[PDB]
Amino acid sequence: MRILFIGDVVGSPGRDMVKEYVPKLKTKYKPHFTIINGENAAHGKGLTEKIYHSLIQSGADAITMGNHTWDKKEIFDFIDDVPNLVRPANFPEGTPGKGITYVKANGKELAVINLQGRTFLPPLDDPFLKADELIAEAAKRTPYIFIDFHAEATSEKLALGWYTDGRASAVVGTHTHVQTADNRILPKGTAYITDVGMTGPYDGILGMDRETIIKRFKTNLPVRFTVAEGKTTLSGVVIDIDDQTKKAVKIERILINDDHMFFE
Amino acid sequence: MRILFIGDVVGSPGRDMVKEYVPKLKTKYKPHFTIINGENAAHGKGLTEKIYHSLIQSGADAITMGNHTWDKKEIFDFIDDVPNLVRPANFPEGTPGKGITYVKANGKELAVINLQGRTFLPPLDDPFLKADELIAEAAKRTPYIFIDFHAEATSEKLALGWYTDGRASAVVGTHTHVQTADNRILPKGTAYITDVGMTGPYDGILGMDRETIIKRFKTNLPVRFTVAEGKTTLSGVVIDIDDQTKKAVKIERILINDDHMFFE
Amino acid sequence: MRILFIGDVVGSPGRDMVKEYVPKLKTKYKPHFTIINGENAAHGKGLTEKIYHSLIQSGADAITMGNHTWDKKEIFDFIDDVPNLVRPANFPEGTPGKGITYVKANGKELAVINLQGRTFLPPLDDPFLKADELIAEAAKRTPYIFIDFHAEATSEKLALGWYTDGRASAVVGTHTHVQTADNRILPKGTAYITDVGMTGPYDGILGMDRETIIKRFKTNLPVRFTVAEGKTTLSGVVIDIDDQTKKAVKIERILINDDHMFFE
Amino acid sequence: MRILFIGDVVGSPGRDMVKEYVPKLKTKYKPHFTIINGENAAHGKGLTEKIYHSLIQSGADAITMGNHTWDKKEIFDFIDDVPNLVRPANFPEGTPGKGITYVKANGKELAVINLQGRTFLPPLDDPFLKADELIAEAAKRTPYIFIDFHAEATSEKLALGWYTDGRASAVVGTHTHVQTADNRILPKGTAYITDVGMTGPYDGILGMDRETIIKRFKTNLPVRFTVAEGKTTLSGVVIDIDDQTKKAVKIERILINDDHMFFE
Ligand SMILES: [Fe+2]
Ligand SMILES: [Fe+2]
Ligand SMILES: [Fe+2]
Ligand SMILES: [Fe+2]
Ligand SMILES: [Fe+2]
Ligand SMILES: [Fe+2]
Ligand SMILES: [Fe+2]
Ligand SMILES: [Fe+2]
Repeated sequence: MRILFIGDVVGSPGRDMVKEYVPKLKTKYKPHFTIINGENAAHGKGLTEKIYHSLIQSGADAITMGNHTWDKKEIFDFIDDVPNLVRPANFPEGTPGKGITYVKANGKELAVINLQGRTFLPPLDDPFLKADELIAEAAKRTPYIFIDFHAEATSEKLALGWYTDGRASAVVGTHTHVQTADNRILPKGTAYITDVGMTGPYDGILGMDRETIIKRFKTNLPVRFTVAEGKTTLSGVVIDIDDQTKKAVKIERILINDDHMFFE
Repeated sequence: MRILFIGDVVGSPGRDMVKEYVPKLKTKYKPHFTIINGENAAHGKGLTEKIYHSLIQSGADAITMGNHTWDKKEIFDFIDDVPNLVRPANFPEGTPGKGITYVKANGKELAVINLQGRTFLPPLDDPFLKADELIAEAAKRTPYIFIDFHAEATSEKLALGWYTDGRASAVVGTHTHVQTADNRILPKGTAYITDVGMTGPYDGILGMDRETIIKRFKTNLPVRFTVAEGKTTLSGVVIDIDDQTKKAVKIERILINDDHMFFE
Repeated sequence: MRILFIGDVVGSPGRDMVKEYVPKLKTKYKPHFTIINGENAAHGKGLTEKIYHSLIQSGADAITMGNHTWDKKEIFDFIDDVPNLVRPANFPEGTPGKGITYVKANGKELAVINLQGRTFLPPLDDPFLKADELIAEAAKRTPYIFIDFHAEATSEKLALGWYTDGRASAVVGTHTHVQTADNRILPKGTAYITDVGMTGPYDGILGMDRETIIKRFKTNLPVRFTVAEGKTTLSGVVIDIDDQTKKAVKIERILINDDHMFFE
Repeated sequence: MRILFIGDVVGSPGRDMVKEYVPKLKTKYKPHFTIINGENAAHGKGLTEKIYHSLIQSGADAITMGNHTWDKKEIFDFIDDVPNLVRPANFPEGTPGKGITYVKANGKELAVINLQGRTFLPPLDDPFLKADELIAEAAKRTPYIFIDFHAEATSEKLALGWYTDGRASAVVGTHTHVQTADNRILPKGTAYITDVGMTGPYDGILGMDRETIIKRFKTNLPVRFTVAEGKTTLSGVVIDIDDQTKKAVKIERILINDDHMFFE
């Protein structure tokens, strides 16, 4: 089973990048499952109904989210009405939407779990205990189990990866908008990467207009929230899971930008 | 000129990794300057006099530091006796030691500057204005200017890189202990990477014993400070600067571990 | 019934203050229950078995704790074996000790609950849901329910007080080591104060040596952990609950120091 | 010399309390100087020109601010144009407005300084060194020196009070919206209180609608920014400085609400 995962989509530039390159990536890699983190898709934060459908149309089988899930209130109008949208599972009981979805595509089934870290972030429920709960639930239905862990601290991300080794098929990090080079398969067969990175402006600061972000750092004064425009980048991973052993056997990084040309 | 930079050395396993591989890297790449971040070298945090000299002996020309600079109070006894130890320049005026040093090779001086980020970290002086001050001062003396920015937030690291583009020759990030894949040359010629990564245990959590760190996440109870033992890793970069144009022309990542074997 | 509560006891000076004044307060006010927060009692952090017994001897019927509960490791060997010691209830399931205790004394019964806030503190379990859970447990047995909420943020403390109004008999804040002047009875009858304050050195910074604390603020460098010498202070509240209506009818602040002499 | 200081004015209910009670307070105490913190005055955050004038109209001689100074953008067009308005002095050089002002009354001049803490807040310039700089400036012009320190952490507030003892005439804290009971004259003659409290709704959470704040704590979801309806409160202090010794000799707390009726 092959999974293609695309990191945090940031605003229209990210959406444009998805529209162009996900179909090409799908042609190139022929993944059984395609997952996209859309937490910044609506002008940099949150999601609209139109955007959810356009991301699906671009080739996503499921969409994962993060700390900005709720930033556009319109999400409350459609979240329980669409089939393949996941938000962090460790938001308190009673939160709208779901933290796990079972993606049925190309004759297979992948459990897709979204979790959010707590270091440097709001005090949600414990994602470690939540991971245990959802992994055991998922395992009753499918041995293919994928986690998008949206977190800030490298320590917390690596801890979750090691903690779930051999129990989740793959654990990929998102949130920091910078792809890491530590993609590897852990000793018990779980594919792991600390952060997949972002899809959106390449020459902003994490997708945001450079001048505003630098001004905030230098002045401590508030600035307008402004998404960058210009060159674009896409960040993703392709993960292969052995259908017999259920272990991950490969995790390859994808980067497409002026410094990493796309081939084929 | 060519610069070899080695990421956060963690404890004795990190020191062992440096002792073996830094000489081999110098043979392979023949850098004019070698810089090592030693902030975790003394059993996970801080530095001793013997360890400083041992790192120099392994091939370092200068040692940069970070938030753990002062964790072993012995440092106050030797900081005035060692010649090329740099700590974050933005600690308050009156802090022992220095934030910039100059090393010379093949007729050219390299200014080596250490700065520390403030997001998710203590409120030091502003590293942006400090960078301006030190860049201006160094530029009176040499156009070759290297910054090791020890910081947590990707936003802050990228902001500094872009902010100093064309003024610093290279800006590399440290602190998170995970190497990033975003090594690039910015438009005005500054080499940049968000985090070089760490040198030390490969199968801990950021160098720390896995069990202890996972227990702390799950229990919220204190745990003993325990550096991991086992497989090791080294993370670094090799940066080339064109000495005619003063622009960086290449930044290559170095990873040495069981997933990235070293070849002479 | 009447409750006497004494705020965070800090080190030996705090213990000395308790030894001298708690017996005098008990004579003056004749409380049915006396509760003391002991979280800093052992040289500024944690609790030893010897000090637990000493606080009981001085007149405490129950001892509540806080973020420093685990700092003196001997607590792991007595916390499960002594009566009426509680730690914050919202540490994860499996944590040693109890977060609720039932005190029978001077003829009546009181449920004493300890909780810890999460703003500016570690990500424990949600204290709001935990408060619901423990109030419902206590309300199977007794209508008299007291909460010591150990928290940093005024917003979080007030929120819990208002949230539990009419359900808890009294909710008092601890942790910031400064008594607040906002003692009041909330509309549904719950006695409330944002912070009771501390018991210990009066001329330190929250109990700590002034020069060490000031140095840390000015230099960002490490300093010795040192409990302050000199004048001492005690902070507390006395709360009256109507035995028929269950409403609190008075909450009076106690301050004993050079600026607030004690009158027998 | 007598100073009347009014704590954070929150929204229209805060403005209503000021309009009614500041004149009554000025009649009762006959202060030479009246200072109001207006940082939340414009619908809960920031300050408009109209409100600036209305606070002066109500009896203020000088207005101090805090972390919300910049929230109503019109402030950028009047801050440099009106008298006796100050913002935290430790915003970086080049920030609009000023951090110190001199108010004249009778034959006396009062230096009014505003500073902002950094613990749990943005990384501004160090307020300790900034205090040193401004006190030294002020002392050449007048021995009457007042500091409004807008900060979250009790340790930081107390540290500044003690640090400046005998150099500032008075140091009062703001920002946490809860009045503290620790008003005192420090050993070298500086009047001190950790937090003066707020002026605005009494039955909100720090002035905000209770149900919205409780919801945010329980759900971790966004809530609308809503100033609370209902009964109101005013918080202040009255400080006396001996005109011969220049020591503070008294600091009295003011509370006006249903639990503290106003006389005269
Ligand atoms: Fe994102
Ligand atoms: Fe995010
Ligand atoms: Fe490090
Ligand atoms: Fe570090
Ligand atoms: Fe305490
Ligand atoms: Fe505490
Ligand atoms: Fe305020
Ligand atoms: Fe404030």
